Amino acid sequence: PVARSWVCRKTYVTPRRPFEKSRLDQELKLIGEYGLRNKREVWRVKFTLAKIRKAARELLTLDEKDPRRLFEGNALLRRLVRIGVLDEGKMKLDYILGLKIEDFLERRLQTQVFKLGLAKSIHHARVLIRQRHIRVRKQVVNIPSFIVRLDSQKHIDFSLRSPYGGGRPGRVKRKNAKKG
Amino acid sequence: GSLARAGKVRGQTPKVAKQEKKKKKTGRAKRRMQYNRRFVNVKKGPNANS
Amino acid sequence: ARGPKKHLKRVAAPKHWMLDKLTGVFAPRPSTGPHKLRECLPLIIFLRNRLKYALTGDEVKKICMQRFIKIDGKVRTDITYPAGFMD
Amino acid sequence: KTTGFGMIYDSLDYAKKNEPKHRLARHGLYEKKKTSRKQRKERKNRMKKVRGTAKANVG
Amino acid sequence: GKCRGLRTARKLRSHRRDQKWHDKQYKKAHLGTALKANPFGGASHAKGIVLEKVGVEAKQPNSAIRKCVRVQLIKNGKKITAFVPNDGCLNFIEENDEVLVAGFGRKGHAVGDIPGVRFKVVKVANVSLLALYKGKKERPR
RNA sequence: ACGGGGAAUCAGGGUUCGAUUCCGGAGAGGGAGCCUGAGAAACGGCUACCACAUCCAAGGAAGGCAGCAGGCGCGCAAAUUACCCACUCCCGACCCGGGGAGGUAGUGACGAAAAAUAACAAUACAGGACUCUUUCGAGGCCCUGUAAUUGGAAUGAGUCCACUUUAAAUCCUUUAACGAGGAUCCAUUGGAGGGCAAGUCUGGUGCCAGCAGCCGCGGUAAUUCCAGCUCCAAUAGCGUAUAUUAAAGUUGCUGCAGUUAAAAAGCUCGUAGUUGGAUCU
Ligand SMILES: [Mg+2]
Repeated sequence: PVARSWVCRKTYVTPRRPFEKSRLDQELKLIGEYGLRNKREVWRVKFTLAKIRKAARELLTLDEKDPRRLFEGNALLRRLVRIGVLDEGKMKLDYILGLKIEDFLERRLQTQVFKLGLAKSIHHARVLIRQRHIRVRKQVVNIPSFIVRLDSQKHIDFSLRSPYGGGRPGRVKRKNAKKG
Repeated sequence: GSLARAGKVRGQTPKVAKQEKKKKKTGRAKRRMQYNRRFVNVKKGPNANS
Repeated sequence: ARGPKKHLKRVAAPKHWMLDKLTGVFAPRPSTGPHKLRECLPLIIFLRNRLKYALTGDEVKKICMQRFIKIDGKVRTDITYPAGFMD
Repeated sequence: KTTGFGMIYDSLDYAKKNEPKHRLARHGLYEKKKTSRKQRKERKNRMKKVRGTAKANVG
Repeated sequence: GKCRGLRTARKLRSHRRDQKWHDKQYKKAHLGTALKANPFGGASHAKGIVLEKVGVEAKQPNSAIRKCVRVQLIKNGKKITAFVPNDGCLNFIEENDEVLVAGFGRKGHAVGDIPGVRFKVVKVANVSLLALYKGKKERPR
């Protein structure tokens, strides 16, 4: 007997066919376009979308005025609107099945800091975030997979203690300044 | 049979050393190279000879 | 078992006590008293967990042994005393 | 930003009464005994073999 | 055809019970004779002592000599033949050595040219054959 | 074969697992019998017998780790003879004492989550698209790479003041100082005939050695062995053996078959079982 918790999950599922040529080209295109590290980072978002589509398909088989359909349908739709994947004027349970992986991949902090002009590429954004140069609402974040909530889009800035903001220069400029 | 020819060709093969070469990229930069190679800048194969 | 039990595990405690999983292995077993074990609120879970007058179970004892708490007009110094409905 | 907890007592006497004895030693107001669980336990088991006042004269 | 009544559950269940025993996988798993005849006794690996070096000639149309070893199992005293996998890996084994032995890929069936051999060597004297073959470790002295 | 709560797999139905921290049961080497007590047929209580085993001056005396560490043995198969009652609780005559319950560190690629191994600019091309010049060409508009071409900018991983944490510590978090150019602060594991993504490249061997889950390769020009180079799959992980689920509509209730591929009893009677025609406001 211990005061410990053993609850955990796996966040991805592997594909059934390991060497499907059409799927290998489709997934590398996403990796290259959004600057991902490995195929496991595509199967994670794809798993999350697969679980969202499965809840919607189960709610869509209930009565249109089923009390559980109107409670957990509104919650799912509101959750999808909040992060910016679904539109404000499309809060219908049939528009969830029209969602794509690219919608979910566009809300990553890595994509957003690049699309806001902080970084010169999608690979510069990765290192900028991992090197503690970016903050969201006074909090320093160094997780590139941080999903940006809609009313956080305006509060992504350079960190207050970084050479790219008002901070001191890094070790290299300091060392070369004393070189002469 | 007669257990006297074990290791024959492995011991017969001449020994050739590996050429030293520039190290390989790893992680997010290795998979960027493949994307650039296959999609942005391009009936045969990657290892087609002649 | 060869006799009565004296312990209570935290997951086996009444759910309306609202006890978290990772504070400990054990929960206060209510003393025998006017109210049942599964239909009572012990004094420790009321002084510490609800009112937050105490931070640990040792502080509940220090409040109780000063004779500050009266349950229906009588001072109880037992920290697992089974208070209950309408008390 | 750092978050912590704080307590302010009416008097040093009330602080000494109610404070944990490990949080008083940090202020220099309590000295622990410099022994070990093993030391005390082994000493305890040796006195079981001795009966009477001769328990005191046991090391 | 098959009975289709509402009070047929006993008939259906008893017929399925009886007819499952004609499935050879089911019978092999659930009868118990294939567990007593298994030298490993249900284990994936086993340790043993080398008695002799043997050479097994391959089945036609192949013509070669697969290099195996005769091994006596420590836990029950049974005797098996184990194939030494790679090129020249028989030169690492010596008689009276203790070896780790595993199945050979087909759950008690022979594999390939090699006739009647169900096992393969994994380790010799607590050193894996892969490390010896690739020159990572040497035999203890 | 301890039983449930439950776990894996899964279109729907289903199949398999559950010694294991929660609930109930049972036991303390094997049987049996008791004393005390509210409660025990108690074993960190006693009395015998059976099996082991300890000290001895040989008269005698003392035993029970399926408690926490630890050792032997058995094996394919599993961690420290560590610190503490500070937390959660329990016991007592008790606000004070005790607790290998419990907590904290150590070992720990069982398994699960996040996430480094580089980024940018200027050059000149194999160059590429894109605009104009029919064409030569201009390209400062946008792109990829041998870049053994230049260039400073940024950062941990480490070393290490201090604070913080804590019963006392360690770790994480926070912070001074030092800390990155290219054989380095160097990513691995399996493969390249098909299934199944990726070389009839070059050298060696010559039905030998060996590969190969299956088909198959190897007999002097081997797409398959042994190596070099190159290539591709996942990636701080990836091979192998074994049990098991799906695939298996190859156990078929949903949902299979029985003329010739496996298969309808030689034929009829007959009890249990299964099934049973209209018809009532
Ligand atoms: Mg192919």
